[PDB]
Amino acid sequence: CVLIGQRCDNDRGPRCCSGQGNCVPLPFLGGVCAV
Repeated sequence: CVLIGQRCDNDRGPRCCSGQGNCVPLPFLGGVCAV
């Protein structure tokens, strides 16, 4: 799992650590873990 400010992707991975943040999807960066 990845941490806040690190990029993630909800479907493909990676995904945020359960106590980190929600993986908010981003246009081209896939997503990012944010609170």
